[PDB]
Amino acid sequence: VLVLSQNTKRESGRKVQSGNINAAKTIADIIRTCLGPKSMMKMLLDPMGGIVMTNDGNAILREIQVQHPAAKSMIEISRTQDEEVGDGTTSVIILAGEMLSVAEHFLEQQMHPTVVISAYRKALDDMISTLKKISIPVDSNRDTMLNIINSSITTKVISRWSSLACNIALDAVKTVQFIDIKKYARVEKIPGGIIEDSCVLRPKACTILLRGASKEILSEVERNLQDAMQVCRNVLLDPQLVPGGGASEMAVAHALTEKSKAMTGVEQWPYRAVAQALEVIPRTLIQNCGASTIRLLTSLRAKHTQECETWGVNGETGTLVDMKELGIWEPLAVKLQTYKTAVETAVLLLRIDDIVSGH
Amino acid sequence: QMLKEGAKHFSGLEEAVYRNIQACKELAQTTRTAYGPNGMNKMVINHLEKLFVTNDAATILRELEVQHPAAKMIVMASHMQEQEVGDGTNFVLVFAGALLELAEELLRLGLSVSEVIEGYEIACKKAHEILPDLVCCSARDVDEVSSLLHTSVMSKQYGNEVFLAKLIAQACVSIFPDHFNVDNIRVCKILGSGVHSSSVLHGMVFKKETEGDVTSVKDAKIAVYSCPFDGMDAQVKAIADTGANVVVTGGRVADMALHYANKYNIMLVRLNSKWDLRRLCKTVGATALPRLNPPVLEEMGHCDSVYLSEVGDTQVVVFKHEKEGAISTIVLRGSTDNLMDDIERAVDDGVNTFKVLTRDKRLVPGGGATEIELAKQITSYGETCPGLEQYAIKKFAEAFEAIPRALAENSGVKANEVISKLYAVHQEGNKNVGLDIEVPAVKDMLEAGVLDTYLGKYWAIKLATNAAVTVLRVDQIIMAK
Amino acid sequence: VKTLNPKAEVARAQAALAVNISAARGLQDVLRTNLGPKGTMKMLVSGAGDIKLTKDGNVLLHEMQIQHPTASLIAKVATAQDDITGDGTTSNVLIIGELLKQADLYISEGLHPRIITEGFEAAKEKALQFLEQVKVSKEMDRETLIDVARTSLRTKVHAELADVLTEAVVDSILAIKKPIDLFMVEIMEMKHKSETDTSLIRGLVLDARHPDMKKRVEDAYILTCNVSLEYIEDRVKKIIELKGFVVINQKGIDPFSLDALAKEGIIALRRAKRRNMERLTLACGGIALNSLDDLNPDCLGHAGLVYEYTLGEEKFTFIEKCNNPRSVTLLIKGPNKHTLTQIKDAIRDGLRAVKNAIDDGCVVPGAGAVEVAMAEALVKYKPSVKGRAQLGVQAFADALLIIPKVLAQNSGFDLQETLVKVQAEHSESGQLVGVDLNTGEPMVAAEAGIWDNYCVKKQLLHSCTVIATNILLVDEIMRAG
Amino acid sequence: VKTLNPKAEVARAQAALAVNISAARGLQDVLRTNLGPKGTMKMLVSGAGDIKLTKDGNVLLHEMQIQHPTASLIAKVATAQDDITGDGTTSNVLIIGELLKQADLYISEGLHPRIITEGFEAAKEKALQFLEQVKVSKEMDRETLIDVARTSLRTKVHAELADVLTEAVVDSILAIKKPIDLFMVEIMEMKHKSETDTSLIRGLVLDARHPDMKKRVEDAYILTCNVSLEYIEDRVKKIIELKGFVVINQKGIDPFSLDALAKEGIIALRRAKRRNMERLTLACGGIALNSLDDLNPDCLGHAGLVYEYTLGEEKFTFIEKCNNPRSVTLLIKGPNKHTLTQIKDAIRDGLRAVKNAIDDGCVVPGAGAVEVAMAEALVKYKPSVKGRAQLGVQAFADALLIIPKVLAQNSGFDLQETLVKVQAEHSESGQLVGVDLNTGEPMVAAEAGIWDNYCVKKQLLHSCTVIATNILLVDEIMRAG
Repeated sequence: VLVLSQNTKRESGRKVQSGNINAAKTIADIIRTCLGPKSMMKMLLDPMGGIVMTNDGNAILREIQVQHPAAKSMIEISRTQDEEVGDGTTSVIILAGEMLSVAEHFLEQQMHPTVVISAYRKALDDMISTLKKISIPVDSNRDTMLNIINSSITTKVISRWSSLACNIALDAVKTVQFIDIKKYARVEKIPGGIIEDSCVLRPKACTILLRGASKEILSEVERNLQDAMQVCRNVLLDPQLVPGGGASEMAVAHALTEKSKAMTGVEQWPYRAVAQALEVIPRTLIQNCGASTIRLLTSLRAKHTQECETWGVNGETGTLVDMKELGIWEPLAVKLQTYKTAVETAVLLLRIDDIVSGH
Repeated sequence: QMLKEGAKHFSGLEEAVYRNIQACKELAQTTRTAYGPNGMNKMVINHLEKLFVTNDAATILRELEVQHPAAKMIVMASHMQEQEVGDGTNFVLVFAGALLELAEELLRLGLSVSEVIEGYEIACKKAHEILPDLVCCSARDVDEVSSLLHTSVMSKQYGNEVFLAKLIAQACVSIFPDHFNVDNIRVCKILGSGVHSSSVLHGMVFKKETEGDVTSVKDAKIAVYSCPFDGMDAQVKAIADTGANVVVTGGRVADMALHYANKYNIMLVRLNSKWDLRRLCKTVGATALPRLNPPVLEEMGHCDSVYLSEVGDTQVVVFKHEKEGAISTIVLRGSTDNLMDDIERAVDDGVNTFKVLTRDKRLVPGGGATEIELAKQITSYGETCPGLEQYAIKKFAEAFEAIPRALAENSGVKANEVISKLYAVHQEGNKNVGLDIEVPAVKDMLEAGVLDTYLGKYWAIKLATNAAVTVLRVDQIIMAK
Repeated sequence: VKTLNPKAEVARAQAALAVNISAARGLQDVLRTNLGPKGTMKMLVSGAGDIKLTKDGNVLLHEMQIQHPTASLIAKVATAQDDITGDGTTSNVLIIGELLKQADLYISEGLHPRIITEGFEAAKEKALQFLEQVKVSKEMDRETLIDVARTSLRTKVHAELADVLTEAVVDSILAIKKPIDLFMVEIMEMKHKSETDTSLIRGLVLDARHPDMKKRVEDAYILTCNVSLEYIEDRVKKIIELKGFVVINQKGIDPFSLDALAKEGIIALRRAKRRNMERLTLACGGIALNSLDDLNPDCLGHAGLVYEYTLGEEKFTFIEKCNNPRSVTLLIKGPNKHTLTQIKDAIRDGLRAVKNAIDDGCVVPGAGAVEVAMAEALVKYKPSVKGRAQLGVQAFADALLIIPKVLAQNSGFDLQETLVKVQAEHSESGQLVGVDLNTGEPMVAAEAGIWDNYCVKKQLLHSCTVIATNILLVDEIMRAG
Repeated sequence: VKTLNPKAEVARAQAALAVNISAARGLQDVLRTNLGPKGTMKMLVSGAGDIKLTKDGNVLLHEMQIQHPTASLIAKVATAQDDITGDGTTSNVLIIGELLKQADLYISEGLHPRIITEGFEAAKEKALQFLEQVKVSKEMDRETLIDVARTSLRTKVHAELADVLTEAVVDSILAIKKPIDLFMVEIMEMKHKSETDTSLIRGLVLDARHPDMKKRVEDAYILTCNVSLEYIEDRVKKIIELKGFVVINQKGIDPFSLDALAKEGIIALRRAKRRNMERLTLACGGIALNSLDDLNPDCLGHAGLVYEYTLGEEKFTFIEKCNNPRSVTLLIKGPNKHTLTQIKDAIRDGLRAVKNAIDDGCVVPGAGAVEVAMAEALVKYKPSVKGRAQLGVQAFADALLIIPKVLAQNSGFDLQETLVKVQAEHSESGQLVGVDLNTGEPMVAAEAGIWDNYCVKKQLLHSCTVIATNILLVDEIMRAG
């Protein structure tokens, strides 16, 4: 009979949603822990005795040899997200995985994909309007830009001299800003000394001259600086910023859920499913703190719906606090793309009901 | 060594929860099919190779071989519910499972079992407060009587005669309901002709044994006996002096005691069950005369009609037309034993339902209507009650969504679609809005007629709840083999 | 070597200690699931399919077929904790278990068992002496008694109606104290109705055989009779002449004798349990003569009001208003029989709780409030003893902290986290700091009413240390002959 | 659904954590028996007749081909303790190992990994700061240097003649200090004779070419050069014109040039090691140009006595007596060449400590004195921070107590017993109380002369806690086969 070449696996219908969804969900729960300042860096040991210690989800997915195509598309999700800005690489992955985890459930209730996906794509459009309907518009302006660039240098090996790197990124971006071009900032890294002996070299395109005691440290100062420049590239395209600590996710969630009862129908559930999915961010967040995720979630949505959106998860205090007051802000672009790249992936991923391979 | 001896199956925490919940689900779903006019009966055959074709969940569980601890708790819920009002026997089952299902999901997430119970227990008291407010009080009144009896006759094999079984039970429970008692109703399953031949006899029917005796006695002076008529002349002669033209012996009667009772023109009946004797003493006013020497004329009950009818081709004495007949007899008729079994099973239920009226007029629009309302209310209630309990309360209500879910289930209607629609139309059409299986679409149960007893629902929630809660606490139990 | 007989297990070296520790630890964790107000009762089913569902630890460890020689010992500990004191039976099992845990930690480190024993023992004495400094002095105060009896009823089934039962307990205990005696409070449980009808009679409650015997005798003179009244009228003549209006017989009464007794207006009952006869002679002051001819007008107990009222369709004989108001009866009205089973155990403990409360004006803040205290005390007592002994004390203190931990455990809250709060608040407020699960935070146990009897805590450390340590010595059992 | 490659063992929950901690604790067990002045060396036999017998932790962890993905990290930690400092390498290993084990205790109890992470981090702040409050300020005196230098040599093979070596060190470091620099001590090992022949030569020591050239020069003007002297006379004429009596060539010399230089009475050697060429330019202060016509009196070294003694049938050219030997040579004569390797490594560390000693007149009471202190300081520091951290800090304090315990372990005295005595006396005398194994009782380190450098200790806790915690966060790794 051999309808198709011998040994060519072909998952069909339900046999596809299962192997595809889970595989992606599972890979999303792997780097999940590597979220937040409490990240649990895994020590990836390739099949040769290698020792890869890292927190970044991308770098991890590029070390773990995957065979199932579904999990491979994920490594591609972190490849696109990590190239744009850098951080949040795990965010887009965790979300894409959850969406499939909450979707499969509906599949159990026998909710045909057509309906689901339809709600997913539409819900995606809701988050975008939401993100903009609550973003905090902050000023160019050297002062502001500094803060933005600083928060993009406070987690890497360059955080050591972030202040210096900031003034360097701020200048490199504010000068090559006509929409700013990320190809007019030449980075001349030179091994030797401390990252403190750096100085921007001026011009329709400067020549930043970095310095690095080592070879690995110098390339790191180049990447982080480039990312510090990226956020600055966003304040030129997306001068909007929303409170982090999960504050955002919670808002969009509480909003989407409310919209669910307004839309009703069969798609009334998916809407909530997507909203509840956004809750994973603040959930897993507080989890990295060893605090009660559930309990927190309760009090979270509590003071959140009562007193504006200025409240978020305070990992250092293991409790809910006014992010705005603490001075915790995240570029709307950062969040903007996240929800997008996520939903999108999950969507078309759910359209995959078969994969012709070889074994 | 071994923590516990041998042959002791144990389960702790979640490990136990999963098993208990699972076993209850399959058991709750098994009978779930026996709900509504789409009730799919089952055939259980015990050791004695006996076939039981019943739609009543209780009858099913009390005939199924259950050895699972938690699972046995479900047999109790259906047992009590069947002893309370009868109707809703399956209601408790399914619901009980759904609860455990929603609860288990809460634990796997990290929620404390304690809170679970509290949330569920608190919502159990809230619902018992919502039902009495939403309920639709109805008017006794033969017009309203037939309405409730007409909604309790459907969903069974005798639905073809829901009009006859309605009037038959409407007449009986309306001749001696002082404070009505379901024990003053004697149903007889006589084979022959369709159920459209069922009659209502004002009294108690049985089977005589003598021919030459008076087959149809007028104002009879019944004398209930229990002592055998074996040796026989002085015994039967002492019965003719009192004026007893109708002898209802409890045990056997001697052939010489029959010939004498056959000569005195006294209709004698031997082999009378102990219950038939008691029912004959509270219907005609006869006294349970032990020996055959103490009977007199003041121990004889009066029965205006005691004839021998051969309906269906089987002789039967009909002691009807008495002074204060407190016990009537429902003469059922069936073409097959199968149909006769189902019919009777449902007749009793209606007898209990009517007994609920005499002690509770209130009634609710069944068919899932009330369930959805409670779900709606309870859910909102949860949002009004802060704390982790808000989750447990809302989850409890989500369980009520399993009732209408099963309704559209035994009909082949996508629950996901019918449910969402039901709620929407229910949040606008109020309580009355329900689900009409005969025509897959939302419909006013109050108008459709489908009305259940308030008290019927009440107990259900409580019994099922408390029960489920118990099975969840005992999360560690080995044995003692 | 052949000092043993074929098939003789032998524990050797650390192996014994290991198996023993884990053993006692395992069973200790299994019973730890039913501790606290959020505890969970267990359903033990022996061979005959029996189903023992209780919350008390002792009973459980008495039904579970334990194969662990160590656990078996842990069963003897819970026993000596239920026979001497009663409540908290669980608390003990956990202490000894957790205690061994701390020790082993040390043993595996290199510390010799002996030195460890001295460490714990050194802390024990001090501990018991600390309970003598932290005991709350009150009195036969009715208020505190109500609090204790109430707190005792809690953490159980009747926790729904603690207020009512508690009150009855205080009264019954106040009328039986001479030196309190629980054998003066007859606990009679009856089904039908709710458990909110429970009343407190001041006499006897038997559960007129003949329909002609008075249903209410005023100054009813009881003529206790043990012998049977069968093979008759001459025996009835001897009673009427002895002026016996209420003859409570222990054996059956001949049907003909009841007619002669009722004809005289004599109220005679038959088949009375021997235990009820002795309670009728110690309350009404009557003499129980064997033969019917040994009775006399001087062996008749004086009763004030002997009425037969229905306690749920069942007519009970109330013989209250006895000449001696020191014999009270605690009637228990409740739903099912199984429910009354547990409840009856609650009162048994409630009476014992109040009993010791009056016999001993001690009332320490339970809910671990004492545990944490003693713990911190020893922690500051270990530096004064130093040596490996310092460790022992410390470990004993760390083992005492298991109670509060388990509390935060069965509640769902974070064990460790809560422990820090309670400890930090205990060293700031005093000995009145406890773990209130209902509030999810440490509160003043002496302010919520949560109090425990000194005897408990005191006896606890005693039974624990002794046995526990002994289990560290027995490093080999060997089953031979 | 093969989301992972075949044979890809994966560890997620507690598994990874537990498995990781164990692997680190195990290695810590293999390097724990070589700590303290009584520790025992180890012989690493790399399957190939190779026998590496040393005591240094690093070296050992560098020869053992470990497979533990975790131990490798441990081997990395010890590496960061030998580079940033020197000795103590072992100590650091035992700290990280034992510490992780302390955490596992907390984790298995419910404590969140990251939460415990901050604990050690917050306790580290205190631990380091305390070192600042215990650092005894010493001087660059000779005594303090001889006492510390000796202690360094001890715990090793040369412990037999530590006194002598210590002398050679104090002189080599005192002569190179003007801002010290260990890279000024030319460690040159030579077999033959006993280890009691090791001397400190204030100059280079090579291993006259032509038999016609002078062999013993009084005050030779070192005219070091690189380029070869072969194609010759014009090259020899320029040397005598520059007043170069002892020409040290890096390359060989032409046969016709060795007779010309031997004629002028010039002492020239050929084929000298490059390292020696640099050690002669910094010691005798001479310049070693390239060509020959370039050399001049400006590049002449001022040696005091360059003779040739064959100490061991091997002609050696000793160019001693340098004006200002900024390049001192510490000659080392040992019985076996293997003994030299160890002695050399011992000095390299011994010298290091001295450098630190003179680079800062600071030092801490060794022998566990510091640990017992920090531990006590942290214990009183835990009640302040409070919260789940309190445990973290306390655990960190207990983990610090591993040093003293192990010491008694490698000595032969009771672990716990000694710990008590040391702790008691410590909480009395002060930071001066340590564990003196050489006496088998708690003594004053500062008194016995036992002191440890500041840098050493400080670096120990840092590299430990830091790396240690990271491993704890790694809950997964994902592999393949």
